[PDB]
Amino acid sequence: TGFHPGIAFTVVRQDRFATEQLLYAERASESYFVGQIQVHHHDAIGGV
Amino acid sequence: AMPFEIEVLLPGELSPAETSALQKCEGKIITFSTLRHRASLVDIALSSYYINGAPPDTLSLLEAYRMRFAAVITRVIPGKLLAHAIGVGTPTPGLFIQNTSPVDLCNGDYICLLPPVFGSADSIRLDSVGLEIVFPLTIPQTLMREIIAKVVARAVERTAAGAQILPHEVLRGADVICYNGRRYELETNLQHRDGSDAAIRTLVLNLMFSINEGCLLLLALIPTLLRFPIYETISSWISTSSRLGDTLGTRAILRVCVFDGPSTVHPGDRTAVIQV
Amino acid sequence: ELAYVRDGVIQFEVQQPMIARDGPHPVDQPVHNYMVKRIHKRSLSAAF
Amino acid sequence: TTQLIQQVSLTDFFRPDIEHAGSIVLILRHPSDMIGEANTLTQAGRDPDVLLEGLRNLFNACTAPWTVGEGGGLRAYVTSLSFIAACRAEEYTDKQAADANRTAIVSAYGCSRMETRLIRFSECLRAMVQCHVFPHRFISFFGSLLEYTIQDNLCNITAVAKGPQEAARTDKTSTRRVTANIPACVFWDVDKDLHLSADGLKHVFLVFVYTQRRQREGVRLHLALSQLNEQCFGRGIGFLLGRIRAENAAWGTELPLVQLSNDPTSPRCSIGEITGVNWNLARQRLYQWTGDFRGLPTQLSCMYAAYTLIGTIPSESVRYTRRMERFGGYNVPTIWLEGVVWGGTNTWNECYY
Repeated sequence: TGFHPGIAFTVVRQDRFATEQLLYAERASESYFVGQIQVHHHDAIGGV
Repeated sequence: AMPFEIEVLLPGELSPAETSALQKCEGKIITFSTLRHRASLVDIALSSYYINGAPPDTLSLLEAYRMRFAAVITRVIPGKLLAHAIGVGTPTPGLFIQNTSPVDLCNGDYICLLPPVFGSADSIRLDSVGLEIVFPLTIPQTLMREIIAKVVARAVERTAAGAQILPHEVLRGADVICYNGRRYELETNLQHRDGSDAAIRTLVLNLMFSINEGCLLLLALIPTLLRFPIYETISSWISTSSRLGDTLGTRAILRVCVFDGPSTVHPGDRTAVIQV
Repeated sequence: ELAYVRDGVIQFEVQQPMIARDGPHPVDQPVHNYMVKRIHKRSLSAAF
Repeated sequence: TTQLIQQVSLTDFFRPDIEHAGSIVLILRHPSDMIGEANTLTQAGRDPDVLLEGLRNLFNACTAPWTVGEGGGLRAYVTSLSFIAACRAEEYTDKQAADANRTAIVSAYGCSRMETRLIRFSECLRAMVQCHVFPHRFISFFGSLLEYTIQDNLCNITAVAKGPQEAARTDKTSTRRVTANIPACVFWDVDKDLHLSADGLKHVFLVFVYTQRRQREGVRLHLALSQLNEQCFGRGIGFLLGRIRAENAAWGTELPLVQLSNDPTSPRCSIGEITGVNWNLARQRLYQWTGDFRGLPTQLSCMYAAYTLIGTIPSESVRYTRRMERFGGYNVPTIWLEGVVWGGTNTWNECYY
């Protein structure tokens, strides 16, 4: 009805934006080991 | 060892609509009376189940899905049908099956055939040769008893016409089948009071005449529990009940194994299976 | 013989690469697209 | 060869990074299906809402309480034998192994509402029996744990579903193979109790044991290892469970026709004599027979066990080993079967007589 009950509120909402990131990496800033490929098969709808 | 492949050579003169219909009716299950490497289109057809010159009822179909050999329809080409056996020992490697049932198959369920007891069946009509083909349902083994016990009971209250039991009750209603977190209402938002009961009434009769004689032979033998040969009756009760029960108590034939895919097979959805 | 053809059709067939990953996704498989198009029919006229 | 099965699930009642490989994994039917079966199968004068409350209280502190409904797609699909054993760790005769396993899984798990998770699951299992929604309809054998991968709260499991257990090859830490194993409390070899104990092939059963008195329900499940086949194992169970049978048969549920026909002087009405006017004056001419079969022992009130067959051990002599080995932070006695070949068909047999 438009009656102020002596109380006030502080609203809070959290939004979301899509950005474009810009990354920089130093030379040899990561070591990396690679293993060996291995194959496995298991039947499915129509074939192997 | 090799699979058991069956070659159903389709005739010509099939309408281009019926060929596209058959192009989608693969993964479904068919049965043969005898298992041979080259079948014909009249061994799959509904006319094979005619018992006394008349189409079969639910009881005859339950008795038939036991004595016949099942087979899954694999790839279909414009010329023929190719189907692999199920029960016999075979290495069938691809063996996918589509779900023709108003429930969802979870990964790991066991599957057993059931004739179309409720409502209607999905049948492909080939009016160019004059024969149709009905496909069994693929329901999980857990509901295989609740479904039949709920479609046979419901058909007894409708027999209780004549003030034998109150037909005015709405206290108990909505006989549903809850599975995988979904409620399948059984009345199917319409009234199939006729057509469905007339195709099940023989099973209902054989169960009435067998439960009614169980709670009376016992009372005749032991009167304190609460010219009419008695031993012949003891014999003819067990002989009938034990011969009617195995028809109902069926076992599973496939199992839903699923890699790389979703865990639930919706109604009208494909999935891979293995042989029990 | 343009006035003897019912409809002429050209075809396409494109492929798309994939990226290997790990985690919650299912493993990927290569996709193959097949397409068809159809030629229109027009006309020109002039008179003296 | 073997047959592998794979299933994604949550990690609430199962943590694959802790359970041993080769462990027996169970699957769970959707919870919203128990409500329907409880609304109809419940006996008279017994509230079918105790199950509903004990169910909505279990899942209220298990994971995100939202998306426990119908069509989410992610759900707490699987459990282990150890979890379902430790939630009822006061009903096994070996209290030492039962309590060891229980205190192992209470601490090694998240410990964030984990004690409550074990208590409320037990309350739900208890409440499932007074509503006659028996657990063996909603829990079933999935496979033996072989290979897993996990994320935050999300797991992906591979198990051996059918075929010899030692033929599956994995990337287990020490060796590329794995054998089946179970907690020592759920183990139950029926042949040593029945004095058969012979050398030969065996079966591996999954037997539930219900015990229902009013407000005193108790549910435990064992792993049986017997010589008796699927048909003749209920006898061996009934002879070992002779007390629960009689207790449930009584505390659970809480006509001279052959003589009247031997004389044509008794009142009767032939079938051709049943017409319109004969209706009202028929149900009184004959012999009266009042009474009812209400309030009597039924199959769901006298049931005390339910078991499946899940695999066999086809050796000349079953060699099983009982060793104490840890779930990481705690020691717990396990049992190491050798050479089990998983089977199935998931056919439960109820025992009421």
